[PDB]
Amino acid sequence: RLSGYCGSPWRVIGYHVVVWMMAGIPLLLFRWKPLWGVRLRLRPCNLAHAETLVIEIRDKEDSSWQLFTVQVLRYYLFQGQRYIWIETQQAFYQVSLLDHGRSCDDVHRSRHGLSLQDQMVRKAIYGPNVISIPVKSYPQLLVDEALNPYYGFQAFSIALWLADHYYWYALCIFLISSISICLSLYKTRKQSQTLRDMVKLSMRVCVCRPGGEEEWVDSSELVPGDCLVLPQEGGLMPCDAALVAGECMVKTALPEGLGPYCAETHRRHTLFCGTLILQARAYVGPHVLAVVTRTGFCTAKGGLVSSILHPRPFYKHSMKFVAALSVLALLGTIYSIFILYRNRVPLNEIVIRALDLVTVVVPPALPAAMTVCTLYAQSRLRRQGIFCIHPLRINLGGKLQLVCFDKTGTLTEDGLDVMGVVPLKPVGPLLRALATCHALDPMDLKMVESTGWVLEELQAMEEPPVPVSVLHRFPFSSALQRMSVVVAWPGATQPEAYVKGSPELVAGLCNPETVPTDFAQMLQSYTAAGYRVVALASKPLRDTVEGDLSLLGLLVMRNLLKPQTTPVIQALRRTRIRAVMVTGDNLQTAVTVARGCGMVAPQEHLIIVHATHPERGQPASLESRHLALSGPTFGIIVKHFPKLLPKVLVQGTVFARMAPEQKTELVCELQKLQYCVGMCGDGANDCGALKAADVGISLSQAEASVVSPFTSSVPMVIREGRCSLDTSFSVFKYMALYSLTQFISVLILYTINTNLGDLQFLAIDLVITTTVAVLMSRTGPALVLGRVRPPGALLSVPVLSSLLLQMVLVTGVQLGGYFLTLAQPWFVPLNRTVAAPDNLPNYENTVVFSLSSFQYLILAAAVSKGAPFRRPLYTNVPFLVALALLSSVLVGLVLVPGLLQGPLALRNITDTGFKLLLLGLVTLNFVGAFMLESVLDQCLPACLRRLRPKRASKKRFKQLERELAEQ
Repeated sequence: RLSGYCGSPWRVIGYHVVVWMMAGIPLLLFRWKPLWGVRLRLRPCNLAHAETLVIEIRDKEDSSWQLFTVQVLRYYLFQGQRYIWIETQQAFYQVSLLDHGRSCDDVHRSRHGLSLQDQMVRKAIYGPNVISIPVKSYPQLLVDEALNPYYGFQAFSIALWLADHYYWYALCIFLISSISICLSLYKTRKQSQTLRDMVKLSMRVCVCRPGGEEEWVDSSELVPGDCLVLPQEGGLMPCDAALVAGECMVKTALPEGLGPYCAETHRRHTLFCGTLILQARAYVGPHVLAVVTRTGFCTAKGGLVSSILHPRPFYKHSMKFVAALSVLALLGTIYSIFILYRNRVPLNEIVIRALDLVTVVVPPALPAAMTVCTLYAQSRLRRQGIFCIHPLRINLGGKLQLVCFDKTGTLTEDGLDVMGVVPLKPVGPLLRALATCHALDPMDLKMVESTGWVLEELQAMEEPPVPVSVLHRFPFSSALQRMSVVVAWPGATQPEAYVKGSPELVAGLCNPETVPTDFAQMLQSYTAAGYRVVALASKPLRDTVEGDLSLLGLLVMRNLLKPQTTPVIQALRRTRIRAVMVTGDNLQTAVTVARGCGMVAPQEHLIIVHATHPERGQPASLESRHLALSGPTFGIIVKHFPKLLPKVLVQGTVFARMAPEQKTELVCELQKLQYCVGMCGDGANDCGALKAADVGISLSQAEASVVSPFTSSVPMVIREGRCSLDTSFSVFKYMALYSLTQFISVLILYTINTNLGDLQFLAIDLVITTTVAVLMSRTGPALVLGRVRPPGALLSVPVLSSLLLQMVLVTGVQLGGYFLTLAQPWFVPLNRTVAAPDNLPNYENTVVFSLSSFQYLILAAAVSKGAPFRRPLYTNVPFLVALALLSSVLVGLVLVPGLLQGPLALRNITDTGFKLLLLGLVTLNFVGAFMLESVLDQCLPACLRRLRPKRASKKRFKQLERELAEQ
């Protein structure tokens, strides 16, 4: 929005590096909120005219960044946007230093290429044509990424782990983390490699020089004020240019001249990059003449890359949870120190054990949290899915309330047939027009095949009865969907032209030629039920061809009924999710389907604005009260913003008759209200929609093709869509639960003199890793389409209450077990001077270890979700077998001592509490916990806060509540 620029240069050199090195450690914590850092010695507060370093200060825009200034008059880079500094106005200007306004074209016509101006300044200006395309080596990127807080924590954790006499134990997991970082490096390198797909290859083109000399130079160099040359060999035009002479067929010249440039109706002369050239007409020689407009980086080709690179997108809850853990550790450190001092151990080598315990208090359940969702991508590959190269935003897209659909080139499926004769009442002109209506979409091919015509993939057969031969054709673009073709009719009798397009588009140009009286009501009655119509016109001879045209009739066709999407829509409707579609075929072809599918029970009406004049109103036109949004309607009422634009999109049902150019704007507007709206389309008219959409769906996109952010391989969409989000939420809950449990157990089980089996620490790592906790990452199709929607937030009243009860119960049972030693033989252990590493498991260490392990197993068995949330635990045979084996081996330790007692050297246990008391207490605890979980997870949140769930900042619920006042 708005901000300020300030800075200052260095005063001298010789001790700045020394100061930085000495004060390096505090600077690590200053990475966040650099505002405090600008007040240090780094800013001597010199004059603003000479700074050599641009620092952005937040005034109206948040999310401050860091900028760098370099000297090749001064310039600096900011998010890929080049800025030029001038000493005449004391300000920074964009790439258009003097091209901000629309100057006259007389100067552009009178130019004669380069002049005697110094090339040094012409290079100091914004410079050559290149793109960001950053490349880094493996060691460089490795060292750069080593400073991230996430990676730094792992290094500290492993370093402190090594101090606790664990070399073969922690080294393996450290190597696993390192190879995971290597996989992340590959992840971030593959995207960089893909970025290099849009860059063209270097080629030599002619460059004009003043007076009478011409030279050839590579495209790597170019400066403003030169006549560019585009040879036929060149496929990609190096930079944006506007034709000045000749003609092009991607454009015409301007030999007549014009006054002030408007760039509104004279767009036929400007040519943009990123589009191939088919044919060009050259007046002089085989080359062309043009200008050099906005060029190089920051252009369209580079502009799209910059827009998708720098500003590309709920971590506040995670940060708050991390801070909570940190404060808990800080407040428990004093207690741990007091307990250690209670044992009278003032040795220096042992006090650091308290700090080691503080460091290890936090479990490693933070680097390893996405292992579960990786296997889901494998399952999608196994059966089906739209997995991308690097799927990492499943949780982000877990929330959604609107699902889009496409019909222009997605529905219906392939297949079409003719119905009957035209309603004009076989006809010469009709057959002649139809014969040339081909793109050799497959729809035209099917039509020509059905009508009985054979044509070359220009030449055509059956000449004697109907001589037809194609001569020239125009390309089909996204906006203004139409196809005009010029054929070689002059042979028969005279030149003729034909064009096919939507009736609405052609209705705007046939007014002065001929307007049939029965064109509106008849068309409405005919197309009111499914049928789609296109308008055909002829001209007996891109603006030149659209001068005069005559309509030849209508066209009735039917694609298919596709009796497979309706069940999908009905199932989606049962989840309180509204379904919408976007297309540009016809409003009457989209309203008809809306009345025979599960999104609205009653008949929905539509509203049409009067015209583009400033006297627009809001009339009431007929076909629970949801309105239908038409193209021109919003295209015209895009004006005054405080007219409650956000408050009408929700009430709308269909957004159609909308040119694909505004797909990105529509997606941004929908997403601006914290509403994640997906996309479901194909073709070249949904590139921007998918690029600017967090989640996208495609059907016609196959493998080995990178066009959409999500690449596919209509009915198998919702089944794999909602299930994926539900499973992601379930696994995230499965982690956070039992992660809090691991934290509290590690913090609590340290009973002053219990080492928890230092040599047996692997007994838990090989109970959690690969067997049997991280397992059960299976697909979770409940086979039901109910209204189940678990929360996607780590904090929530039901989960929090369940966790509080869980810690209360575990603390109580642990205290009871600890106090149970009173009614048992004392058996006082050895005296002090060991305090831990003596490894003296006699009657408490192994007992507590086994009890804790069994408690983890019981919680995992009971905490599992039910049938409606996930599949039953008895359906996955491997997981059930693993759980049974683990339970059997655990029970065998306390069942009877055999040969296993040799290596581990388990001590004897009194028969009084060997088979009765422990079994009774553990089974009672298990049944109590199961009953508590069943009671709590049944209907707690509903009966608690169904009506007023403390509405504070819930935006979606805010709109939901506001909708009531609009009824």
